[PDB]
Amino acid sequence: VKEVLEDFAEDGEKKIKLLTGKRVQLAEDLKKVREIQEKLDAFIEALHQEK
Amino acid sequence: VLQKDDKGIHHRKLKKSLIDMYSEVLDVLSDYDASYNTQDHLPRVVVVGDQ
Repeated sequence: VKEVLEDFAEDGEKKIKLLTGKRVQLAEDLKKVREIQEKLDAFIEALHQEK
Repeated sequence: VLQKDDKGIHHRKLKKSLIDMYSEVLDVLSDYDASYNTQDHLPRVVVVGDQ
């Protein structure tokens, strides 16, 4: 079983064989949207006077 | 009309020295409430001495 679960470790598809993957995609999207807005905030502060 | 004398470019930023701007900060606190109860909130320098 440890060997089989290592083979599970190796293959990511074998983790999303059943297409219920909302967990991982949603987590990634949340983190990336936070980065998007964090950079846009400083950019817009630069728009207010840095022009 | 006075600032137009300076001809300060829109894209440069840092239009005024920070302390000149803090003077307006202290002035607005004084205008909102001239009592010491509101003066206490921000730094000041008092010049006091014998006549």
